[PDB]
Amino acid sequence: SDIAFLIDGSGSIIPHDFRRMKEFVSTVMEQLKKSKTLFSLMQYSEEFRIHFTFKEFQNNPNPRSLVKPITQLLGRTHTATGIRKVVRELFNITNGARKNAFKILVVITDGEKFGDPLGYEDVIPEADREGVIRYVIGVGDAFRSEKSRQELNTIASKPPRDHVFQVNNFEALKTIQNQLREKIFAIEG
Amino acid sequence: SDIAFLIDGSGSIIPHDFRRMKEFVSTVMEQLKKSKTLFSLMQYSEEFRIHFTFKEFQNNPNPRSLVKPITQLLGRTHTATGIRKVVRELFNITNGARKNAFKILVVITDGEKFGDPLGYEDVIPEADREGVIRYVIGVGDAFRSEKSRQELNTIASKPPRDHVFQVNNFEALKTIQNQLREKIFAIEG
Repeated sequence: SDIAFLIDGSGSIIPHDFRRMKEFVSTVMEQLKKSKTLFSLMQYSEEFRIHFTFKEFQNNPNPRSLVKPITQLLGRTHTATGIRKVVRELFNITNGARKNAFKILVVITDGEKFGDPLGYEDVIPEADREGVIRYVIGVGDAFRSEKSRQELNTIASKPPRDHVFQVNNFEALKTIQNQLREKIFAIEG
Repeated sequence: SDIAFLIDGSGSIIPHDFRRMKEFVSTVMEQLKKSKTLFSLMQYSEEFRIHFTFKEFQNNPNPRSLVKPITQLLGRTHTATGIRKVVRELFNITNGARKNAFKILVVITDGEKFGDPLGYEDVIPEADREGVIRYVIGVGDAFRSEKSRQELNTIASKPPRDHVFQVNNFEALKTIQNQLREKIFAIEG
């Protein structure tokens, strides 16, 4: 499986919480490790950081060492342009993406889209055609309404039930850690 | 007619050349002002400006007035975003835009679209939908290739040779007033 992450780095995430998010990531890529997996990382705000590629991952397969030096971007929440990039750059053959492989994307964000030139309507479709599986994690009191959560469903594969996870704070991501790990295995064996 | 102008305030355009452009815009409005005709102007860069809407123009239908106060923006070139913005906003109902009227857009540019999230694919489609006619003026050296010309052939309506004007510099826009003007009359009487 070609597995890629998209981490929210906007300015509303505090330095200690930005730090817990990074540990979650490192821990999970370990649990999901298998002799044929590849991981990829990208954080977004208004800027867009490609930390490691699938082909670079297989150059230094160290979840933890690779995740360690990552510093926060601090901008605004442009989630669609991010999704755009995951799809057009990371699942690109030149960046080591494998042809007969699965494509799973885990999206973690502590907020609603804002001041993004693109709409989810401009990106999802490209996402489905390329056959990408999206899981969504909505952290904080942002996705607190029968409304903002309505963003999570829009981002995520269907049925919405199985692809969305929302947790009250960054320190609680540990709770959904286990149930995620598994959904991701039923796609292969 | 719902006639609207998309002008390029790229800091690639020297003030006077930007003055001439501004000058050019006023004359065509005056030369084309029928009775039931309405006008709107926006200046686009990395930033975008709603200089005035149809709704306004009919309660001060004076080209020399409105055009006069415009201030250049200098950022980079986001054409596509600009396009999407015309169709989505200028051409909206609360903006003077009348439903039973012809929609006509005149774009003026200095170079190729640089650092823009959206593509023409992102926006061309939705432009045909509500049926906006597009006529593009391209200025100078920037568009003297077989590849730049392409970008011009793209923002136009079909056929492209009757929707495209590839002028040589700001002075030289005075050369196409008749044409641009006569093309826009023929489709109303």
